Formats: sequence, C-alpha cells, structure tokens
Amino acid sequence: LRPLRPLRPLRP
Amino acid sequence: DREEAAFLAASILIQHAHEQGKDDRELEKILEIAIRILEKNGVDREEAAFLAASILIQHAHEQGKDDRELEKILEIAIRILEKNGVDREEAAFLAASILIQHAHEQGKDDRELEKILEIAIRILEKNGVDREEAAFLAASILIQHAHEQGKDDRELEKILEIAIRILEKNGV
Repeated sequence: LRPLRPLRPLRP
Repeated sequence: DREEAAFLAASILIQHAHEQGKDDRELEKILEIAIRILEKNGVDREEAAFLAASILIQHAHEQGKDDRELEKILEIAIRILEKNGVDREEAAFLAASILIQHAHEQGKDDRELEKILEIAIRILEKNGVDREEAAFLAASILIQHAHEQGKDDRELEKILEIAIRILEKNGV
C-alpha cells in the first residue's frame, strides 16, 4: 500500500 | 504566488498546445518547456514533471478522447516522468493515479469508470508489472482517493464493489 498525494484540480 | 504562477502558466501552455491538435513531438517540446519554467521557479524537478503530466492527462480526460489517443497521452506522460528521473514503474503508477483520481472527482458513472480503470491497468501492465499487481494498484488508488474525499458509506460500498469486479476480472 503506497500513500498517494492529493490531486490538484485543473484550471477552468 | 511564484509556484502557483508558474503552475498556471504551464497549464495555459499545455492545454492550448493540446487543443491545437499538434503532434506528440511538438507536444513533448511544450511539456519540456513547461517543466523548465516550473523548475526555474523553485519547484523540484520530479514535482515539476508530475505537475506537467497531471495537467496533460487532466486536459485529455476533460476533452473526452477515445481510449487509443488517451493511452497515447498516458505514454507521453510516462515518458516525461521517466526523463525526469522517475522510475518507470513509479511513473506509470503516478500517471494511472492522475487519470483515475480525475475520473472519480468528475463524478463519472460506473460503466465509464470501469473503462478508465481498465485503461490504467493496460498501461501499468504494458510497463512491466503483473496484471494482478496492476489491478491491485488501480483498486488501491481508487479506494484511497474515495476515502480521502470523505465519501459516505454508500459511495464507499459502490467503489469497493467496482474495485472487486476489477480484481476478479483481472486475476482473482
């Protein structure tokens, strides 16, 4: 189980 | 802010290049230049490559591209992550993670989410990991992201059932 960094939402 | 300013500039450039429909060579040159500007503004090299890849994959998913051109985009992202010192297995893992996290955040229905999962499994398998491990990685990414978004028990069961279908379709 590898921890995963939070996704960054894409600009409009 | 410096970091976010560079990120927005890179995003504009990558998305506009993709919208133009230019080939993968010109696209790779655009990604190189985006990573160079991110790196010039104090972002770690690996982190800059990661951000470029996420921008590319997220735009390509938003445009609703077919599975073949989408997996080509994924191969491009993996190649860039490789070129910036990321292990190929870790590179494919990151790209698949980007794709699947964006798909879950979009609220995409289950029939299409399973196709997205199968695509991530295809690229992980093509890199050189077993289908069982690749499906387990996909399921892991999906479950972790769903649990981190604070989803309710109902959506959690739906996610777990989707992941279990994936696993018993690809080696269990």
